[PDB]
Amino acid sequence: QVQLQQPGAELLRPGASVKLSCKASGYTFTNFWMNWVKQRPGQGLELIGMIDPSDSETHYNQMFKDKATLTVDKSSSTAYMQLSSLTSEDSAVYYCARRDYYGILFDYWGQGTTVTVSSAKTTPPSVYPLAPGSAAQTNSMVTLGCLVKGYFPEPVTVTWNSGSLSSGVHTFPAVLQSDLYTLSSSVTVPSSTWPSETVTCNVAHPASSTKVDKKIVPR
Amino acid sequence: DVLMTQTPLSLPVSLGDQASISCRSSQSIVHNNGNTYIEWYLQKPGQSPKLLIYKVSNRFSGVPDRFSGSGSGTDFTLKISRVEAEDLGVYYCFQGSHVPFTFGSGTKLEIKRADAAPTVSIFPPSSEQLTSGGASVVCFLNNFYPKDINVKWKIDGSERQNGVLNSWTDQDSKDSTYSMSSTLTLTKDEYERHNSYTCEATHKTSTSPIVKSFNRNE
Amino acid sequence: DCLGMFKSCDPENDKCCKRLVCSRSHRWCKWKL
Repeated sequence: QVQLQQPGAELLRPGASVKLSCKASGYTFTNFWMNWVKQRPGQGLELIGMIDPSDSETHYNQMFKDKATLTVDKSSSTAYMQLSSLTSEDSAVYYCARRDYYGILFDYWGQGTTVTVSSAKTTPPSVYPLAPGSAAQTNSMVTLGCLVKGYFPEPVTVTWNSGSLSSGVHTFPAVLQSDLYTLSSSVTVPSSTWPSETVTCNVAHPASSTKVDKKIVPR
Repeated sequence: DVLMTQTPLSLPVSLGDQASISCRSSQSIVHNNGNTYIEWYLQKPGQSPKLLIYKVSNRFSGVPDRFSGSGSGTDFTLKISRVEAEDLGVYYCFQGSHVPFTFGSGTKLEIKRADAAPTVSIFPPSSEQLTSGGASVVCFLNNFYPKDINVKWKIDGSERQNGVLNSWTDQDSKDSTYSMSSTLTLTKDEYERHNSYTCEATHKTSTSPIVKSFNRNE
Repeated sequence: DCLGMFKSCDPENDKCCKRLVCSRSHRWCKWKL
């Protein structure tokens, strides 16, 4: 299967440099063009440049000509994109993408590396189970929640019942305040199913190598 | 480099209706070899882009008749007929004729649907948070339409302006609704100075707000 | 007649002469590596 493997996320300090990796597998690496794309939050895709891994022929988009450097390592089938003198303007998702054999479309993408440029300290989350208030109104459905507070950097992943509960879930985008993120997640299940069947919030914060499970316990 | 402009920047469309997106280039996209390398990509939140159309009008494998690409020279159009809920996302044109290749600015397709009132749920601070000295009160305002909404906190009948953080979900790919979470954070000491906590949701669906409230120590 | 060096070509229907290949970046005939 054609696959391009990128790390999920990296936290870098302002003024540092970063060399992003895109590890190719399942095809002849030197026979397809590799492309790098930047995307700032809520903004468009910007092509950074492309490189032919066979001979390292490169073409840069004008905005990135002095800023980005594309290289390949043939021995590991890896494409690299180096950025220097990082600022908050460089915080973005960076994708690698393969051009098809004939040069007429992009056929396969990496999952993107989210770069955060910040001086803030890595901090684990506090996870709080949210059970309904005593004498909350009884309906056909009940809403439960999870509050994930005081962590840095993004991301956290939240699941319910290890992924088994997904259709009635709203996990809200994290909001940054005083260099800590907070997010919440709600799940809505039939009232007849709770608390008789357990509901558990599963939170993972890879940057602090933390996982927490909290069963929602009635008040 | 070649500029690729899209119009409109965002596009609300009802289910079953047609969406039309325009892509204009600063220079003809006809290549010296006579081919025109225009592509259309769709990106959903948190995902990499996926190809819809290449060489102006060629549909990629599995892409139905209803996604149609057309145009020539400097002016191209993507038409999506019979729009479905799952079609929401950002559509990008792209030119692969002239090095360096360039993406269009993007057009966000949004779904229009019937108005819906929020389902509102309020949560007192967890005992675990209070043990650590903090007190967050959480309000969820779920599955409403349209996106515009006002949330107001009241403490013992008085509006509370400070210490609130709000967050909004992207439009739902299945039911085309929006949700919002509002979190009021106090110190435990401040939390214990008051009794009644209220979340009030004001939304075009009703002239009266939806009010959820609890009393501390019930 | 086959296409010589730096002549416009189509990578999908590559008519470049022997030992040449249609560039994907430029779509002209270049030396096959």
